[PDB]
Amino acid sequence: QESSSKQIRIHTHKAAIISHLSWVSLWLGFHTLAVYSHNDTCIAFNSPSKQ
Amino acid sequence: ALGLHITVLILLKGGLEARGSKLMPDKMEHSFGFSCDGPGRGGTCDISAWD
Amino acid sequence: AETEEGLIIKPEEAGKITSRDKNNNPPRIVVKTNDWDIPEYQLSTGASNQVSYITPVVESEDIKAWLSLNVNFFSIIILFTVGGLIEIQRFFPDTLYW
Amino acid sequence: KIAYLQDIPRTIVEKDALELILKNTPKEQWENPPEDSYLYTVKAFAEMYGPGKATKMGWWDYYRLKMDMPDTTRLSSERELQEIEEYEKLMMSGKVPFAVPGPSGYFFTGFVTQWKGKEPFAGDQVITLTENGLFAKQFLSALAFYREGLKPWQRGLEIGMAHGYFLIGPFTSLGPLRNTPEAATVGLLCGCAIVGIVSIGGLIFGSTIKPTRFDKDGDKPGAGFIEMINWHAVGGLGGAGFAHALITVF
Amino acid sequence: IFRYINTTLWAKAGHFNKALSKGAKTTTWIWNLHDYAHDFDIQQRSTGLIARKVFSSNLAHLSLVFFWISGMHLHGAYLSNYDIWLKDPKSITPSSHLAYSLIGQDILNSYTSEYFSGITITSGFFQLYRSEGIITQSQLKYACATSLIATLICLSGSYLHMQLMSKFTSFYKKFQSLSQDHLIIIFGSRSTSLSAHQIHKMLPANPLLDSGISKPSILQVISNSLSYTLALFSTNLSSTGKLLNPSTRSVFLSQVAAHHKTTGVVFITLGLIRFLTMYKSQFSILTSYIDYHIVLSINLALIASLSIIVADHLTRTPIYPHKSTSYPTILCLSIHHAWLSGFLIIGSGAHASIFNLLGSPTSEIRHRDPIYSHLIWVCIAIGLHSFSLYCHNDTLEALGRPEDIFHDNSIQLKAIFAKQSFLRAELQPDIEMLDKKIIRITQELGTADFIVHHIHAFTIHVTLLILSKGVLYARNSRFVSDKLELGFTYPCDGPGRGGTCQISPWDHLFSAVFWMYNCLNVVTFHYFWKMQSDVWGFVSIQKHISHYSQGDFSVNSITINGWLRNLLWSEASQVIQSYALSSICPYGFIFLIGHFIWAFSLMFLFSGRAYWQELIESILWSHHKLKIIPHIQPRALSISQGRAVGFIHYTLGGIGSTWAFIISRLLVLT
Amino acid sequence: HLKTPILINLWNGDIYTPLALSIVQARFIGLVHFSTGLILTYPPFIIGATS
Amino acid sequence: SHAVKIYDTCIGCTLCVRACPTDVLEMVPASINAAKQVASSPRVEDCVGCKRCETACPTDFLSIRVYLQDNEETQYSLGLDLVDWS
Amino acid sequence: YARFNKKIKMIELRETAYGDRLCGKKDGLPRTIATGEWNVRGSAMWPAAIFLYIAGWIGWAGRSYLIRTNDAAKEINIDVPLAVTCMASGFSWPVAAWQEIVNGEMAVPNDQIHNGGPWNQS
Ligand code: CLA
Ligand code: CLA
Ligand SMILES: CC1=C(/C=C/C(C)=C/C=C/C(C)=C/C=C/C=C(C)/C=C/C=C(C)/C=C/C2=C(C)CCCC2(C)C)C(C)(C)CCC1
Ligand code: SF4
Repeated sequence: QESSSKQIRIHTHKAAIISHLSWVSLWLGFHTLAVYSHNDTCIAFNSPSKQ
Repeated sequence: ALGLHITVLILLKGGLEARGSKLMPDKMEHSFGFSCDGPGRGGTCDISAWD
Repeated sequence: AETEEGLIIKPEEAGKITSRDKNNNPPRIVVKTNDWDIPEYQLSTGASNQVSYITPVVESEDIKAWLSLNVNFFSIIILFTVGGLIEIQRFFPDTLYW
Repeated sequence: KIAYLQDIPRTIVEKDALELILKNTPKEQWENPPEDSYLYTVKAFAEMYGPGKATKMGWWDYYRLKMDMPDTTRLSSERELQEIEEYEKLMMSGKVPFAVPGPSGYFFTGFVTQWKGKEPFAGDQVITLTENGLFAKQFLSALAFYREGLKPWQRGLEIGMAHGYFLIGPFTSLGPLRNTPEAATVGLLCGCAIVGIVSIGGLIFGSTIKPTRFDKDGDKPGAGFIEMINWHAVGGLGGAGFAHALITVF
Repeated sequence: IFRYINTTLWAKAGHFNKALSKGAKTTTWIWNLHDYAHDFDIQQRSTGLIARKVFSSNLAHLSLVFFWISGMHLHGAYLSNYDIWLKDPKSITPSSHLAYSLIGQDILNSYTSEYFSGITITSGFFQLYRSEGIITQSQLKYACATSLIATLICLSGSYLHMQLMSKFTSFYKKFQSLSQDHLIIIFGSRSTSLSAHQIHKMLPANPLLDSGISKPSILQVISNSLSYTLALFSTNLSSTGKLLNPSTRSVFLSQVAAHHKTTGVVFITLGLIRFLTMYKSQFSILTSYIDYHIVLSINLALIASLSIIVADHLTRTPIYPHKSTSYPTILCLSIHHAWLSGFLIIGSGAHASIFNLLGSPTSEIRHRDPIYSHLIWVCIAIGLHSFSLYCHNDTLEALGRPEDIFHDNSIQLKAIFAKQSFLRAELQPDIEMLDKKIIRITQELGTADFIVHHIHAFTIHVTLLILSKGVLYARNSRFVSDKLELGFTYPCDGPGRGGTCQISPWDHLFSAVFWMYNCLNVVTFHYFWKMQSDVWGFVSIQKHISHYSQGDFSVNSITINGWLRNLLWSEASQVIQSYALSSICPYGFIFLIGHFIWAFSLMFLFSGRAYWQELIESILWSHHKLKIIPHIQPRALSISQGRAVGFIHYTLGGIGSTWAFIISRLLVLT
Repeated sequence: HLKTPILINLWNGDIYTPLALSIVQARFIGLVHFSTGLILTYPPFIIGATS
Repeated sequence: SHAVKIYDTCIGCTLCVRACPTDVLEMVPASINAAKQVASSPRVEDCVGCKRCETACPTDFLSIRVYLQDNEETQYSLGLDLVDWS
Repeated sequence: YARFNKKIKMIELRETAYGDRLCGKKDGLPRTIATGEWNVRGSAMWPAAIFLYIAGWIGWAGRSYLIRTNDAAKEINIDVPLAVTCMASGFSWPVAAWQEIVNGEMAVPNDQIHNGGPWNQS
């Protein structure tokens, strides 16, 4: 429990770090792939202006 | 940014759980790189920090 | 229940019991098989007009219980959501209002 | 005798079919047929239908019974049972009815090759025709590596002559200079190079593993193998040169 | 009897397996429930229930196939341009498949006829209908009705047999009865029935269409009543297959009807012969192979082999009218059956392994080391030989030494047995053509064909090595001596003995699926390039031929760079430049999606489940922080499931990539 | 190899026993191949496209 | 050879002993649990490393722990069959 | 022909509807505004607000159902009346969630959930 070392303080809440990193990774992947897929689908359908 | 976030996620998770995770709460007794922890306890392929 | 009048008899008295029925159907031999899906197979002793339904036994309660299974619930909701998206796309195409 | 096998009506199962069942079924299972065995159904019905019991059945029940009994053709006859009882005896006795693979299958050659070797638990002593037949044994024993009475240099010389004579061909033909006016001295040089490389490998083997099966008594360990390898190099040179001489002259 | 058919188990998921009775404590329970769904052997109750389940499930699947046939028939009757295709098949692409005008999906329908826009189907159902004398919409209506009736009948039979069959049921074990009745009544007595159907409905009809009367006086002539035409009206002597029908570019249907009649006669005579024929040698096979999994494996291997024979025989033995010119249809009919052959062969290997683990094996497993060792050596020999001739040609062409490569204009490896295999076909010394399109010309086999055939042999042998190694080393091995107790499918035996990952027969199938996929991707590419380069294409009135690939195969397929450039790059221009092009937009999109799925599989293929379990625990921390506790505890996929998901996504993505690549190009070119 | 006529009388495998690569070694070798392929496939494309 | 260690949390299941395929483990009397017995690993030189003992151990975290040592492998720890190292 | 006429009308309607939307001086493809403008054509503020509301609604309904069914049996066999009750009740999530945040009913102290693997002891 001695929260003195920096690695100690990082390890105390390591689950929070990893969970938030997973959240931001999921957000970026979802919203980049989905917008790219929107553009791909709407430009395959002869609609460049629907991107 | 997605790629950087995920690379940092994998590396940071490996660093933080190199000394022990919920699945294998003795990981600092073993080497930095080791095969696995056996098929039991759910299966433990790619469990080391080297993995 | 469904065999309230069958004069059901055991293998040990295959040729001993003869009292037929409230109908004239001869007594039926009940064989206790170990299968859970067919716990008892009934065998006849002669010609008979026995009412053996081929329809299953379902009820509203356990049909609703099956529809309350997480697969059916989360498939009905997602099917309705996808259908609503498709209907919105048909009715308001190209998001002109945006 | 067994109760339910007596006075069984022919309508339940025929006499010949019942005898065939009893023959196919092992004797110990007659009293209490197991389950899912035609004899089990015969017992479960002959104890319900018979002379002193229910003498009639519904048409559908009898129809289903007739499709649970054997149809007199799905049962092995006496000769087939003998075939199995003897094939299994052969297999368990360590002898294999010899068979040879063919076009997706194998033809039985009608031969009993004794399979288990002198050490029955040894995996590599299972004797086969291609390694333990008389011709195979005498051919392997008469090879230069194994021939009795050969000095190590003689084995090396013979093996080297074979290798050097053969190795010229792949280079002098279909080689980089296969169409040049010489086209064979290049092959000779390449074959001699291959012989030298494999001889160097053999020297590495003899200086690292050091086989001692060719050393005479009271000698430096591996000396016989080293002599064999050196004379293999000499024989490879000689065979390569002889093949080249034959190609050029003829 | 049927009073026990109750819905009380519908809500109770996982009832069939006693390992799932503890309840859904973790998410692994869901995947196990889905995995054991059709594993009737390990499910609860006696062996009679296993037979009932197997037979009734077979009937249910048969009903499903009948429903699919009915759907195809209704699409052809009410959602197709089959009318104009009947009137002019050489100018109209088959299409029984439309797309709704939503999200601009209208761009997928393309011009197939002046009155029809839709997706060009390549199933070949229109050619089948024409060969089946189907002309009016009413005929397709009644075909769909009969298929729906068959669906209902088979569904009801599957429902009934779960209670008609009982503990005493034994009709499935009567293998003599099954073989005899199947053989005679189906292969013999139904083949002659189809011969009757053809003689009485095709020859009265298909010659009428070929005679130019697409009118057929409507029903005055088409509706039978044509007993003045004779059965062998236009056989034109010759030999079946030597002379094709000049109008439809196919074998005359009279010859097909005679073939079916004679094959039915042959099957009936074989059924009669089986009363006394050669036996007492396959008898050990007879007694030792009476089990569900062994007969399933045997049937899967047989059906897959028949599928590959169908794939090779549907393309250059033209049976269907107006089908040889329909190049996308020919390509699809070959390649789909090729893929099914590969998949069902792999399934046969898997069920051979399952039979070995459940039943008791045969004599061949005792010298398994020589078998699976000479197989190893032959695989290494033909891999280091077939492929490397490509590597040698590639290296020496890059070095600028074309005279040292393996080509026809260089060191040439003649296909001696194939060049001396003029036995097949044995056609006259020319080609056949219908309308600007080549029907069939003999594939002149050279060096490239030799090398690619050896590549095929090598890939087949390696896939067989994986399958036979899994089968023979299922019970035990020098590595692990109690593999039998470990079951059929297991991740490993542990990191001990150096590492025991993927020793189970299931993992051997897992690798064999990859190797079969790699095996017949080369088959697909060889066919797709060879046909375009050397068979298919336009014509010139001066007897000169202009193929689609302009003869690239014999000059480029000798090097791997040739395959990369002239097949995967130049012939991918149609699919890659397919955006906003009406017919081929979905093919470009599906090409992209197949790439995505194939790359997505690698996440499951390369990673282990422990990392994902730890990540899931890290996320579950945040979930527990906000009082969001999933009581079905989140667990990562099991090792075997991870491998299965990876393999499925890998094969699906790659198959989709090829599928789009070939179909879009053939639709554009045609 | 221990069954081939000449090999068995020279090499019994007791010295440098051939074994399959261990799990960590296998993962590392696959990683090396993947990294080499992915990295070294690019410079040819760069040179072909720019030059 | 690997390293198989038994910790005090053992409750005398005997499941680890039964799961071992090379008779590495054994039951010894003790007084630290209601079963009056704990596991022992007197013959870890025969431990292949399959970790079945760890699969069979029901304590919260395994009372028996197998530590893999790959730079330590002997012929017994590798399960060599075709080749003898003695 | 009629369906293509309808498609042409849709295309012309799209042309006239995107006229007020901003597009680059070199591409011609209309842009989406992500500056929080709230008052431009194609702004991302309105879709963001709508999605955030409905996503919080979904998450709140799921969390409410999980809290009110503290059992694994209720997750495989959904209590449909309670499930739809929570689904309808989720509309007030932006207020109820905040009232739980400030009143100590959403979060849980770290000393009540499994922190993670041990990193030390000796
Ligand atoms: C006649 C064909 C046939 C039959 C009757 C069976 C029957 C059986 N197989 Mg089997 N198998 C077959 C063909 C067949 N197989 C083939 C061709 C292969 C090679 C791939 C296999 C490989 C195989 C393996 C490896 C295993 C079985 C197993 C089993 C048993 C349980 C299956 C189960 O519960 O799965 C439940 C059903 C599923 C999980 C289906 C899920 C869907 C699949 C996995 C993905 C398909 C994706 C789809 C095609 C694409 C989606 C479209 C996309 C656009 C979205 C059962 C006896 C298992 C067993 O334990 O046997 C005793 C087992 O381990 N089989
Ligand atoms: C009750 C449902 C619920 C709720 C409230 C949350 C809430 C949360 N999740 Mg989450 N999650 C859920 C279900 C849920 N999850 C499921 C089913 C999965 C499996 C796919 C995940 C997988 C998941 C991952 C991998 C991650 C989160 C993360 C998070 C946190 C950040 C928000 C986020 O990333 O959302 C985005 C949520 C997703 C991408 C998952 C999909 C959402 C599912 C489909 C909603 C299901 C709701 C359910 C059906 C409601 C039914 C109600 C009815 C029965 C009455 C947040 C605490 C992240 C985190 O820890 O950062 C702090 C993170 O990295 N979740
Ligand atoms: C194909 C065939 C086969 C095989 C065969 C073979 C294997 C062969 C081989 C062959 C060979 C492989 C031969 C060789 C020979 C050699 C020789 C003949 C040599 C000689 C040499 C010499 C003579 C030398 C001399 C010398 C020396 C020694 C040194 C010095 C110098 C000189 C030169 C003097 C079989 C049967 C399987 C079957 C079919 C047929
Ligand atoms: S399994 Fe674990 S708890 Fe049980 S006796 Fe063995 S070491 Fe002790």
